[PDB]
Amino acid sequence: GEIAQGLKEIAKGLKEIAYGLKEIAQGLKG
Amino acid sequence: GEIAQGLKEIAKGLKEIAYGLKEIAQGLKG
Amino acid sequence: GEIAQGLKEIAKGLKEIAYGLKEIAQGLKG
Amino acid sequence: GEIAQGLKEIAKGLKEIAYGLKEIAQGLKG
Amino acid sequence: GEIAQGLKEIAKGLKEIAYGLKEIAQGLKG
Amino acid sequence: GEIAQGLKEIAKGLKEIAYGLKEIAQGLK
Repeated sequence: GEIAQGLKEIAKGLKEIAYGLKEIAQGLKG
Repeated sequence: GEIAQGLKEIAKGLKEIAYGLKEIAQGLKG
Repeated sequence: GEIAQGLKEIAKGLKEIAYGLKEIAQGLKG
Repeated sequence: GEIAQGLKEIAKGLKEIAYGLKEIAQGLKG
Repeated sequence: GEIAQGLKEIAKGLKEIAYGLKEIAQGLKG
Repeated sequence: GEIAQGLKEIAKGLKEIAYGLKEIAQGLK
């Protein structure tokens, strides 16, 4: 139920964090 | 329920973090 | 519940991290 | 309990990331 | 549980990222 | 389950990022 939904939203947030960190690493290369 | 609510609040915090990381990447590229 | 309270405390800390990341982004833009 | 512990460790990692980004931004302005 | 294990693996990865960012900061300052 | 699998895949991606950041750091120093 909403526990599984809460964990799926956490996973989505972590995926978006990962993608921001990728963008940061790209920016630091040039 | 309050476990689900706490998990969704964490997810909200993670998504806010992802927004800040993306903005940092934007700032590195510009 | 103590677990729900702990999860809300985590969420509070994450939101504080988010604000600091937005500060870093603002400083990179000027 | 184990899920909350994982989330607290994630929050610690994100706090460390934010510190490293602030130090990077200072170094890029220097 | 495997969800807690995945969250702890993400925390380890985030801490590794934090160390690389700090090394980048140190390299810009030195 | 699918949540655990997705989290493990995120963790794999974070290791890739860490190793890009290592390359950057060593290129400065």
